[PDB]
Amino acid sequence: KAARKSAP
Amino acid sequence: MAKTRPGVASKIKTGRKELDSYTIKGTNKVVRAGDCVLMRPSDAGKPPYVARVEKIEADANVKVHCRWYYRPEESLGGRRQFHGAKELFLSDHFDVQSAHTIEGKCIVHTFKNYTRLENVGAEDYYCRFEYKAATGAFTPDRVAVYCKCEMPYNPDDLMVQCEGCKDWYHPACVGMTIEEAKKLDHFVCAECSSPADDVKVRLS
Ligand SMILES: [Zn+2]
Ligand SMILES: [Zn+2]
Repeated sequence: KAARKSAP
Repeated sequence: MAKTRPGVASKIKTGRKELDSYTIKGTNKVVRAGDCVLMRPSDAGKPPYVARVEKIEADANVKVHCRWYYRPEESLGGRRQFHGAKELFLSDHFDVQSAHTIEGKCIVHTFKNYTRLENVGAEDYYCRFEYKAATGAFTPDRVAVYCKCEMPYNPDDLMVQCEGCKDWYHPACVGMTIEEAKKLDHFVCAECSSPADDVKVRLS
């Protein structure tokens, strides 16, 4: 349910 | 006016078949390609991530290809005084997320359309800048500025237009209160509808 962003 | 119409919106894993839509569990909220969505952030208590859904796909379940919006505070340069409370930057930062991370839907308006909303709701955002996440560069790199303070237009701040310059002014910058400004029949400035609806002169 939590989202994790990649590093740009 | 001649322009192209790109056949695909996402460059990653083009091999999957697209889902037409995805319904948020327990709701009537249907997400399709092109829609903007709110997602739960890692850190608790902080505002949700905002993303544009570029593509929906599933396995043997459902995945979404997200193009991240950045909040001004989330950007490399941080929040400045001229950024609106509901302002977002459209980045080039892509990610694949579980569709289950989607909390709800929102609408990311154009700047002009945002300023013309009769009511700004919790789901109403806007975007006037694209953002290069790898460098922090903005597109466009130049915008119009106004008032004595020579700042870009912040839609959250009341401004009044001079009947001479057509320039817009923050009341506080010209020595008057918001109430006084609201009461004005006319206004002609001492150097002598919204700035989103102005077409003129640009600064970096
Ligand atoms: Zn000002
Ligand atoms: Zn004036």
